[PDB]
Amino acid sequence: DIQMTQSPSSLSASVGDRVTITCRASKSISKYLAWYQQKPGKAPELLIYSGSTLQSGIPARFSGSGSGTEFTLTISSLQSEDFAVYYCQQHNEYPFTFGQGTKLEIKRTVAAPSVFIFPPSDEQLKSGTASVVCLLNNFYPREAKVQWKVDNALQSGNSQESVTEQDSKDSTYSLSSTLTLSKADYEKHKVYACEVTHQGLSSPVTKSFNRGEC
Amino acid sequence: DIQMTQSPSSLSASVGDRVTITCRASKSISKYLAWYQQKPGKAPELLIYSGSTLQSGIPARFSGSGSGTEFTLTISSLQSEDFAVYYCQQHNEYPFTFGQGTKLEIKRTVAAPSVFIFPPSDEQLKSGTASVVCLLNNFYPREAKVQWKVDNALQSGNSQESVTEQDSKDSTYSLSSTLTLSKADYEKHKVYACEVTHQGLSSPVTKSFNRGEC
Amino acid sequence: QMQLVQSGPEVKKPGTSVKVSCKASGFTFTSYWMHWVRQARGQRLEWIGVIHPNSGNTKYNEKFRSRVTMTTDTSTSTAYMELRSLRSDDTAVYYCAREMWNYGNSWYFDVWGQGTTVTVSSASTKGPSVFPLAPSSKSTSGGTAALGCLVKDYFPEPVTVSWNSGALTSGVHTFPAVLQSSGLYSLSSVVTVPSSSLGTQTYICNVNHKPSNTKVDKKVE
Amino acid sequence: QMQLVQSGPEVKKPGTSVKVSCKASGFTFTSYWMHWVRQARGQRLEWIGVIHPNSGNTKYNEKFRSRVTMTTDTSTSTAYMELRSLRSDDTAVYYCAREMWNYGNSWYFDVWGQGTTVTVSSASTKGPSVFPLAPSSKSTSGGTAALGCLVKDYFPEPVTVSWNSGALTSGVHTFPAVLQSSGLYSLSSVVTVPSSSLGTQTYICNVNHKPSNTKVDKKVEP
Amino acid sequence: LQQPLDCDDIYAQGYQSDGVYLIYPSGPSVPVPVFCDMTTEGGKWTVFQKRFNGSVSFFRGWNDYKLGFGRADGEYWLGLQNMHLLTLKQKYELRVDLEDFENNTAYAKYADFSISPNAVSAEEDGYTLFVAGFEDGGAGDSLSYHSGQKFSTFDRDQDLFVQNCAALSSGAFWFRSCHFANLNGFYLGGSHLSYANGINWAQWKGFYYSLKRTEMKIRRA
Amino acid sequence: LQQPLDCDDIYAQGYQSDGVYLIYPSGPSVPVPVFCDMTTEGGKWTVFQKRFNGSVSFFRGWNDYKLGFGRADGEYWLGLQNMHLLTLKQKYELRVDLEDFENNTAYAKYADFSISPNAVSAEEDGYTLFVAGFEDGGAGDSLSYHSGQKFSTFDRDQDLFVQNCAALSSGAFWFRSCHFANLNGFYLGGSHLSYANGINWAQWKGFYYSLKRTEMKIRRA
Amino acid sequence: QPLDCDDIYAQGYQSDGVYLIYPSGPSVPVPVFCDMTTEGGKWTVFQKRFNGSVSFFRGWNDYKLGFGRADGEYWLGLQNMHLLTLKQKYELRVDLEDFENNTAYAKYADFSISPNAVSAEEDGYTLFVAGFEDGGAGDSLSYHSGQKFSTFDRDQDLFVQNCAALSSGAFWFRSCHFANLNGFYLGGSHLSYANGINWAQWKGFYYSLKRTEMKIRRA
Amino acid sequence: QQPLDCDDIYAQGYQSDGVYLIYPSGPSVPVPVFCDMTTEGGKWTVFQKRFNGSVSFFRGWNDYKLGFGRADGEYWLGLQNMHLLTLKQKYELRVDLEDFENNTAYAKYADFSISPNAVSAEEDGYTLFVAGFEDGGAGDSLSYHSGQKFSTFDRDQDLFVQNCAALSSGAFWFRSCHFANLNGFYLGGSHLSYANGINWAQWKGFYYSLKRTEMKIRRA
Ligand SMILES: [Ca+2]
Ligand SMILES: [Ca+2]
Ligand SMILES: [Ca+2]
Ligand SMILES: [Ca+2]
Repeated sequence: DIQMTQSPSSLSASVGDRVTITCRASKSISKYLAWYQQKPGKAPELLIYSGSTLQSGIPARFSGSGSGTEFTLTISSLQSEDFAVYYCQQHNEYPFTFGQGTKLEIKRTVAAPSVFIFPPSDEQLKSGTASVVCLLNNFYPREAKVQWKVDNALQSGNSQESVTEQDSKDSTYSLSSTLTLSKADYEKHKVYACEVTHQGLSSPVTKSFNRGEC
Repeated sequence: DIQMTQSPSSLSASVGDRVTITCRASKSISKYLAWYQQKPGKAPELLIYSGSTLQSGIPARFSGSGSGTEFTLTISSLQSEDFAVYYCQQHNEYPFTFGQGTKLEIKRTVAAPSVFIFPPSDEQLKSGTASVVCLLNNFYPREAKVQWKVDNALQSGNSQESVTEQDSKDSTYSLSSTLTLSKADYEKHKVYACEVTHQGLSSPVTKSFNRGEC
Repeated sequence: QMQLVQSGPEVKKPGTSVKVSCKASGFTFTSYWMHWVRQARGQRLEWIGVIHPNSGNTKYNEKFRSRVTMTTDTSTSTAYMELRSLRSDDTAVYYCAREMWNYGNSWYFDVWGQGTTVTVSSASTKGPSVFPLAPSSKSTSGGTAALGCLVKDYFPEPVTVSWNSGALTSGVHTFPAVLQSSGLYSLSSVVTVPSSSLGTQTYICNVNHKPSNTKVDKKVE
Repeated sequence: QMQLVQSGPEVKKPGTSVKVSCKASGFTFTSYWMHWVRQARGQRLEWIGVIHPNSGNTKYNEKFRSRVTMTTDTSTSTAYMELRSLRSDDTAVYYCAREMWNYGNSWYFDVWGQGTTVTVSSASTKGPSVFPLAPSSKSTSGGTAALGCLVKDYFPEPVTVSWNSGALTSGVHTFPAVLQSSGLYSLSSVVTVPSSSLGTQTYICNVNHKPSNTKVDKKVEP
Repeated sequence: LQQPLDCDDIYAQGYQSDGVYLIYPSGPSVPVPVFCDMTTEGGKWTVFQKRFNGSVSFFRGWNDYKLGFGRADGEYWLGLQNMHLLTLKQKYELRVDLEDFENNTAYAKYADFSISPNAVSAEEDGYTLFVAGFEDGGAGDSLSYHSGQKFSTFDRDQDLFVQNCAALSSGAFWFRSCHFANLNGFYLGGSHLSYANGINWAQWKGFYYSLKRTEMKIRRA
Repeated sequence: LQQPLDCDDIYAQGYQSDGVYLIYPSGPSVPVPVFCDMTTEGGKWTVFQKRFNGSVSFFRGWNDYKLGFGRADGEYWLGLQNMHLLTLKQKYELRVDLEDFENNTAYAKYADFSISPNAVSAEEDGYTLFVAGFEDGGAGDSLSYHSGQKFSTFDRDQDLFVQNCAALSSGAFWFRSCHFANLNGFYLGGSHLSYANGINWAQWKGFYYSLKRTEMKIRRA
Repeated sequence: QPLDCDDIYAQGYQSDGVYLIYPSGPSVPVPVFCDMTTEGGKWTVFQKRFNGSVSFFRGWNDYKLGFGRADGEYWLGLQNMHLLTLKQKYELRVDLEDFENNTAYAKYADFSISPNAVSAEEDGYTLFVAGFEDGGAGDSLSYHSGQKFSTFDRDQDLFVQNCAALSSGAFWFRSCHFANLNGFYLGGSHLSYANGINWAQWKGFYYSLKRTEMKIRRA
Repeated sequence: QQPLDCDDIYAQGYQSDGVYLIYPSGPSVPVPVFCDMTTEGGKWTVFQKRFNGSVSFFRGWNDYKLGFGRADGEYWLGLQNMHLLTLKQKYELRVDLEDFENNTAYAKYADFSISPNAVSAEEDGYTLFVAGFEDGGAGDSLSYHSGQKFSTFDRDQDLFVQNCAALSSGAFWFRSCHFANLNGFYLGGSHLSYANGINWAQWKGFYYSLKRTEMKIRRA
């Protein structure tokens, strides 16, 4: 009942630019909509309400428009404070739905990832579990792909990754992929390598090591 | 809009005397005016309001009159508590202007100033700056003039003076004039002197010294 | 100032009940409507329900009826929300928010609490096992190599990682934790340093896991 | 009793904002209008504006609009005044004052706070340099000579001067401070003593500059 | 010991279920019951007009329309004097909600709404109707034609027409030459071949169609 | 809480912008809007009389002048009954402010002002006017001639003249043999050859000159 | 100001007698007699009869504004009754007595005059009574619930004739009453049909009671 | 806080006899009255004053309901106002009289009420009730009038076939006809017509019109 779908799911723009976010309604919602601005690990703050009216204390560059099924949130010229997640709320009817959320991130120059591979420590291997780590340090855009290869055999369902949020100083991300296998399975094979695919590279990079190389 | 100009700028009288202060309006202000009494380092206290009506608790000797452009404040017989600065406020229109302020000081016997000149200390001259001081101690009336002469050449724009408030015991003022020059400028010349002009003197007194005399 | 102070986090087993408080200050508590909203991590926000302190009338979301019940203590200016039977997917941050009045539709939330992270899981509290991510000459790109710590198998969140007791910050990247299939969390923290300084400079990551009261210092070579 | 308690003094750089509080006691805060007035030293007082706590209505002076904004907290019986963009000439003492009611014109202030001395300047906090003003046989008039201390180059106000840890007060004259062109203050403190007592008695001026936490004691000799 | 004079106060009191409520437009001495639509467009609607059954006849006199008539449960008219008391002390917004016999709904909103605003005596001014900026709903704009007109009945002819337009229209309204909206006409229940005498909204279903339901709602500014 | 019955109360409420305001002279049951001059001579003025546009005709009957007539925005007359309620329970000061068609202003003040003071019923006493000590402004003292005279209209002749001075003067006022001030006369807009039938203040611009603007103000003691 | 008589109990007065309450507002009071004794007290009485002296065959205006003496027989007035029932929820008790030294009564949980009516006049001051607790007498008033108040001035009854005229009184009549507590004071048995102070369920239509009073208390 | 009678004004702290504001209806609207705070301990609320003869008291039923005159000089407080006082408190009556021979007289009545305990004063005709009578200089005329509705040439309530209010040139709670006609025509002394002036029968008979007249009221 009254689903809310925001677009784009993720948007990247620089300071000073004109930016527009859209919230879509499944059913006719009338004039009434509101937008929020949620910083990381903070409570959302209300910006626009009833579609086009802004809260007191909100900068003038924030402005909203739309009616019926389609709505838009626009900012004349961005500022460093503006980068956050924006949410759209239902507002008209009393089931009260919310929008999917839109990531607004800063755009910098394309930079390739510095790739490092870390074998499992001897302490781990004693316990009975082995974890191989693949670090992609300081890289942009956020979109990147890591594929694990053991003896030149692709692996899936046994590797987990995490991506730090955009850095404050240089606005570059970082990715950490952990491949967790058991002691016995780790010892059966020899060569482990994480294959990095990224926009800044022509062909995928491969950082590798050998079991028992030390 | 609606300047307020008080007269006289400074008035001196003794206890028991009849005193009159005048507040002038640039434009017609109607019946409505109010007066204040500010003691030193205190908040102003309200005396008269709407031109002629006094606040509760104010002594009967305070009385106000006038209308239109000119107003007056009079006191039947002064008292020790009455000596302060009195301010006149606009009151009628909503720009709200205030009066220039009138000093009411005690009148004593005319006394001449004891003049002393202090060369620059060796500690100062090490830093690269020299300050010559001229003290006029315990003198009345407040009106006095100090002129700095270096090698019999009048000086201007490089001397600042300060006047202490009227003493409590003997009701005499004191003045300190500071002539600040650099080390090099101080050493080029030889004779330094401050010339005091005061009502109690026939001709101006001159206290002087020579560099390295004392 | 107008502030809403929520309760601290709670960890509950499935089927049990949790009770979240939210205390108001800076405004007359009886005048404004109070809303309850949950934000599942990286997901769409869900509106729980509403309660007015003066009247006590309530209006809940259809799917949460029978499970959630709202009360208010007028003397202490506190608002309560309690979910009776918990479910593994209910893991989310629960907020209390005030509906402003504004000569019309209103029904939008102008002041929020600051989150009560609620975790529901059958896992038991366990301390971490820290493992070094040693640098090597093969993981060296020019004059800078990378090293890190693997804080593996711990429950519940959060864990704090610092390098040389916080003296080293430039180049550090502590990644968000991942929930592995075993029900325990695992993260990694790395930092880039010059490969020349590996011989003289010592690198120690300090892991602190307050839920189990575990302070660990691990050196990397 | 009817009293208005203002906030302590503040020192601000140019272009910054200051927020002055003024708490009321002894009268129902919601009944009376509240005025704000500033007194530049030795100059004409300027009326800032007015605010009523109950309604919140405001009326500002034309020249201060856009810069000053007035607010009131009814729960704490406090009135606030905030000047957004500051200017070197705004250095003055800021008062909050209550308009009495009186079946007619009213618009006159019966009860005031007690001043919030606001200093605005681009200078940074600096300690004083104490220099002796030595007496001489040439500066001796009969049997009484004069000596002093020159407390030069310090920021911000105030500095306290005392002679022999306060044991000497008769004949002392500490002058009002002057703002020199460098943006730093400078004053001088003198005292008249018998020319005969110069040999036996020691004279020390004690300068204390709390803004920078500087205690200095300077001895003076001919 | 504190009284709600309108129904937006009742929203602030802590009550949101639409129903019969007591409000004190005159003063704490005597209340008058009304029905409030706390559901539509955020709620807080005070209803001064309801029609649906057709049972209650709205062809009443000037006195009945001044003092009010009907049941707050079903069809009723709040009373011109009461309406003047509300609009006199607060600024209000208008919404009218309509329904035909074909299961269709429509409405029209007006930003400002007042009865004889700033009139020292409503009787002398004839309880003039004023409506300003119009936001379109399902129906068109009929009331803007009526703004500035005194309220007319077969007792008191205030219209600009030589005839008694209230008499020709079988109702009461702020008539001009004659209405574009006669929401107090005779309940003819569907289409009618006679001219402009039923509950008619000209811009929505013309002058030859009599609505099924009708209600005129009011909310704070 | 108590209701503001005059406009000096409104000054204390916290409103100082001159405009339309509601005051409750009868009681909390029914308000009456009035225009207040919060600007002139410190403000707190309640205005029971306004004229400037010439649109509203003040040649009305005794009933309209008892209950009041007009718009608080533009020209109006508050109504003698309301005027009596104010002067009955508080002591009041009078100011009338006038302007001609030559860009000149004038006024006259009267320290005390009352309608039918110490009268068990204002109707029976004809709403006698009393004004005392007069402070001179631009205009002279015309109202002192009128003190002690009942209010007269072409409906009710109370004047001391054999003829109907209210009828001959094209207005309503506390007439004696006949007025020296007819601030409710016909808006003849400048000079006129007819005798003492326009808005006339005898002592300022004589009987053959009709003012442009006129308002009679009242403030607490 | 006490608007009802249960407030007067809180004011500090417990002796049953004449008291002033302000149902309209502080402007004008109206005196009533209060039965602070019966079933704990706090009863406001809008109806008293015993001497038979005051005639209750009066017009609609007398019954709107009220008529009689708060000491003895009186009728408080339909408008006043509406002001009470409009702003508070009330309980009904009627107390009856015949000429054989017998007492009886009937209680009704809810009682209201023209409830939720924007104007009582237009609604004819309809009578509403809900749940009934039985005392000595039967239930006659439930038959009357939902009926407008009728007089020989104003016929609101559902009968083609003027049932108010035939019954020698005023009441919320239907086809015709089962209770005519304002009928003519015929003082005992009477051969005329249903025209005296009659409670049908207790002593039938041919018996006129001796005493009658209708009491009201807060919720 | 509002004083509804004039014995409250005594408690407010005012004891100088003069015109004062009391709130018998409510705080909404006061009505001014003159109070005789001097005579017999004071606290008197005056609902009737006559002395000049200037004000004519041959008025209608409506003027006597709402009241008429000036609280300073001659006036009549109004039957409705009087009923509001007597309805909410128990009151004592005193009437003070004077002839043209420099003589004074009076009569006091312990209880005094207008239509006491009446749900509507209009319906009951604002009956006068007076109980135990304490004699002053003048006799007891009002005890004859107790229980009688107030009558005017507009509304004849008297027990006489004629209109005794019309024949008497005044208004009073008339029976067959008055023994006290304190609202009669101010004929100023003796008159050859019968029982039409300000007459107190028991003091100066039916052919003598008083000079001054005032009827005072105090709390129980
Ligand atoms: Ca017509
Ligand atoms: Ca005449
Ligand atoms: Ca019938
Ligand atoms: Ca007769």
